[PDB]
Amino acid sequence: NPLTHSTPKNFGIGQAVQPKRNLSRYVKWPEYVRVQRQKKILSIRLKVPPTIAQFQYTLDRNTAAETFKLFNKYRPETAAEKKERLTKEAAAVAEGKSKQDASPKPYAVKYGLNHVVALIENKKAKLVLIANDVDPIELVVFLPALCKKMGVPYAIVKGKARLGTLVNQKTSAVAALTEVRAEDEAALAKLVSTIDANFADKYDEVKKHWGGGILGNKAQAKMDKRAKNSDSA
Amino acid sequence: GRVIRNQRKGAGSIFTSHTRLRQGAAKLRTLDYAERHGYIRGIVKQIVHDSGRGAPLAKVVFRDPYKYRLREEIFIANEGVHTGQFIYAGKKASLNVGNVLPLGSVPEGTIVSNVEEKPGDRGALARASGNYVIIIGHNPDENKTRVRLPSGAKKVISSDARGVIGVIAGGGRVDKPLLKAGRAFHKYRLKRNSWPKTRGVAMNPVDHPHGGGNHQHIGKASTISRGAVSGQKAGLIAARRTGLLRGSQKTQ
Amino acid sequence: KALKVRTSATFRLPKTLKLARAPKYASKAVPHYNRLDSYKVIEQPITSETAMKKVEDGNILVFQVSMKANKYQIKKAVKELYEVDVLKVNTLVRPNGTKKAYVRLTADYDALDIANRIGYI
Amino acid sequence: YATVSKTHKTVSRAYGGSRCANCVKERIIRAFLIEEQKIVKKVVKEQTEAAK
RNA sequence: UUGACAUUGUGAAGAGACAUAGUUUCUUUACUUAUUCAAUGAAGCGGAGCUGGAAUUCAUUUUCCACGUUCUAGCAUUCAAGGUCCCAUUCGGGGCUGAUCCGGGUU
RNA sequence: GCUUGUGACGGCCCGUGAAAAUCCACAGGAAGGAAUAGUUUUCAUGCCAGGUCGUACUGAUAACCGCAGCAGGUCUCCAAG
RNA sequence: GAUGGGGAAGCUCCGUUUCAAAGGCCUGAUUUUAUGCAGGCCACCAUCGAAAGGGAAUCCGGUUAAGAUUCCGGAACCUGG
Ligand SMILES: [Mg+2]
Ligand SMILES: [Mg+2]
Ligand SMILES: [Mg+2]
Ligand SMILES: [Mg+2]
Ligand SMILES: [Mg+2]
Ligand SMILES: [Mg+2]
Ligand SMILES: [Mg+2]
Ligand SMILES: [Mg+2]
Ligand SMILES: [Mg+2]
Ligand SMILES: [Mg+2]
Ligand SMILES: [Mg+2]
Ligand SMILES: [Mg+2]
Ligand SMILES: [Mg+2]
Ligand SMILES: [Mg+2]
Ligand SMILES: [Mg+2]
Ligand SMILES: [Mg+2]
Ligand SMILES: [Mg+2]
Ligand SMILES: [Mg+2]
Ligand SMILES: [Mg+2]
Ligand SMILES: [Mg+2]
Ligand SMILES: [Mg+2]
Ligand SMILES: [Mg+2]
Ligand SMILES: [Mg+2]
Ligand SMILES: [Mg+2]
Ligand SMILES: [Mg+2]
Ligand SMILES: [Mg+2]
Ligand SMILES: [Mg+2]
Ligand SMILES: [Mg+2]
Ligand SMILES: [Mg+2]
Ligand SMILES: [Mg+2]
Ligand SMILES: [Mg+2]
Ligand SMILES: [Mg+2]
Ligand SMILES: [Mg+2]
Repeated sequence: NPLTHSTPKNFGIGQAVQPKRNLSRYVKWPEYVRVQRQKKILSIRLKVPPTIAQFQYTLDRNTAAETFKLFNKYRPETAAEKKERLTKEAAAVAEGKSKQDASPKPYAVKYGLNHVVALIENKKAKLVLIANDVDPIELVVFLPALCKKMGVPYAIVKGKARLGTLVNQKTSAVAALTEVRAEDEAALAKLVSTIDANFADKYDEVKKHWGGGILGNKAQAKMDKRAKNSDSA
Repeated sequence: GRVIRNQRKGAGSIFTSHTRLRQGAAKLRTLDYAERHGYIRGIVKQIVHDSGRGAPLAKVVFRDPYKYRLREEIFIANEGVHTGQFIYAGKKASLNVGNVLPLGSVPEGTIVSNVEEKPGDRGALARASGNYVIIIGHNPDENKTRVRLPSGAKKVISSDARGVIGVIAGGGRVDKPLLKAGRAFHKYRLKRNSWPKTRGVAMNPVDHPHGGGNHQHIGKASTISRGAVSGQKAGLIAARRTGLLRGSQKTQ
Repeated sequence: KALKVRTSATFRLPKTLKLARAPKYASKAVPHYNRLDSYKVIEQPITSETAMKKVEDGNILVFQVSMKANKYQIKKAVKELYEVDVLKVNTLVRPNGTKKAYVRLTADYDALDIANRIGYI
Repeated sequence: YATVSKTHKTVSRAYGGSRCANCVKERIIRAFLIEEQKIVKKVVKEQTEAAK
């Protein structure tokens, strides 16, 4: 009120300088930004062949969380942990005269691509996890097919980084179980089943299903409006 | 023999343009938000000579919609526009001399200038003193608009291609005999190094297809094929008829 | 949550931490000594007759002086090497490629004394 | 002009050493009237909106 | 310059063979991501919605246009005044709204 | 009067006869400011400093180019009766 | 004529703001302290290229065998602090 005054302001073309708005939709990104964006786009416009696109079908957040939960109980030794174990066996074994078996049979997650592969091949794994990233996708594309043939129940999972966490590397590519303490075989059968029902069983049908072929949405609206109107008046 | 003249022009050395004095490049406003949703006002602050150009330019200044400042444009002055006049640019603008409108928004028979070939190219068609184009058609679906260019040719372009109402100023310039050699001289002095012109037929063979002989003569058909090759094409290139044009011209 | 909000459409190179050099061995082990001290600045008296006249009549010392040296360095070096105050300093380059300094002393000093106290005449 | 007192670089009217006075008589009247007729323009069409 | 092959992909109608099931090949005409051209200190795109209103209602909306500037050679800038909420009231200062939503395809 | 400078004009052009550094001004009003005393250096006066390189002479029937102290060539200012 | 670049077997050729994440000023925040962060800007994108173009400011008198708008005398003016 006082000697204060309502002025409004008219931004209606022809007058008043435009205000500051969010041009974020318009900013001229650095090329590296523009490329990786359009890579994802271009990747989706093309019709991607079935043996890719069987990926993208990531495990669901609930089951996975339940699966990381288990796998976490099986992390590989830590630097300390192993150092500690050594001095335990290195001292004790050599004197107590045990057969290099004053160490308990370790149960941990198997990893590394080449490791896990011969494992699957030798029917020793019981649950392979495969990341959905993995940029030369080839390191990994033969795995569902493989795991299928070896009757080894597997799951494609969000997170090469996250497979990396549970194994102490930045990344991982694959994480696998072969062994397990009896206190856990229970929830692993359970786990294996959800997974088996989402992947291994569905593998044959997924194999027939090409992917991609998706329009951008300026084009989508174009034919959602052209195809609404044309046929049904 | 030697490289003939019309192939030397290409490396542009002495043949580049005499640009030092020109006002700048004539162009329409950039096809921004204003000009393509509504209109936008300006003032012709000055209309002025451009060296080596027939037609005068019109300096026209506009507010920046996005910043507090003046932004000046260089227009080719249509006949009749005057300093201090308001110029209107936009789809929703009104049809008077000076204003700039998209060929879609102006009826058949509108007479416009400096028109774009594709929307936004900031002005391509009819800019020489006197010239203009006339809208002769519209095709509401796929918005084309048909025009006749100064050459007589008819083209079709986007309805959004902008033009400016009226005709370019300074017309008639070429009705005036140049009278003497120097008046050409000074003309070309402010254009390019294209003048005067030795006839090839006055040259020697090293110089030209036409050179040599004990009398001056062209020695073979002076109509040369399109498939000719550089160093060959002097004469009447790809000429499809030849000789005194008797009878009314003018496209059907 | 959601995205940033850039009001401008130009993206610019981020302002990134510029660390200053903290070496691990040194440039040259021993710094260079003063490449142009008063003894290397001011080379000899110039004692042509027509220069002595500037001393006698002009309260002016003429020295041949280092090429690498300017009016500043000449002035200071004369001050320091000779216990004198300097009014102004004029220089030129001789035609054998040597710098000559017309050094004017202030009214308190007497270049002539000062001339045959450094020992020429 | 940087070696000279500021009174050598203006007259004391508005737009002093910049615009020619007769020219500021001008922009004053224009400013006034146009701002007036602006109030005139809005009440003509404020009515039109309620009279149609 | 003209043809073939490679860059080369996606629909649709039509021709063409195992001899009238659809793997395959060309004629047409669609698609956009390759490729190509233009523009801009990648500024207002595409989709929905508000209000108005032409419209004629065959149950009620089935739609279509709009949806801040044109007597005048002025003036238009300080995240905007206003409105409203916070800091613990200092001067300063911050959100929201003013300026509708949704998609990040610069057009 | 002569030479040069300059003004206000007038002729001409399909010719209408550079740029940038730099300087000032104005529109704006962020903000900063007095009565026990504040603002003010575009008013005056006052203090210190201003580096580096060139700087002689010839410039022509002998100091430059023409094999040379060559009747040739080689840009320009001042201009008495 | 460098530069992100694009050609070229390559000596190098093209491009000069060009399909580039191109850079720097004003003061504030420090009263561990010297200068990090806090705003707001401005997006101009090298550089060389005129001793006749543009351009801050000096004059008269005297003086040398040979320098002088440069020394001496007197009287100024400009830029920066
Ligand atoms: Mg453990
Ligand atoms: Mg050119
Ligand atoms: Mg010529
Ligand atoms: Mg001819
Ligand atoms: Mg001729
Ligand atoms: Mg001849
Ligand atoms: Mg020939
Ligand atoms: Mg021939
Ligand atoms: Mg002949
Ligand atoms: Mg003849
Ligand atoms: Mg004495
Ligand atoms: Mg000197
Ligand atoms: Mg005055
Ligand atoms: Mg004021
Ligand atoms: Mg754009
Ligand atoms: Mg003269
Ligand atoms: Mg004139
Ligand atoms: Mg001024
Ligand atoms: Mg403030
Ligand atoms: Mg002063
Ligand atoms: Mg310095
Ligand atoms: Mg001399
Ligand atoms: Mg002589
Ligand atoms: Mg001679
Ligand atoms: Mg180059
Ligand atoms: Mg230079
Ligand atoms: Mg100069
Ligand atoms: Mg000069
Ligand atoms: Mg004298
Ligand atoms: Mg002497
Ligand atoms: Mg002399
Ligand atoms: Mg003096
Ligand atoms: Mg001063």
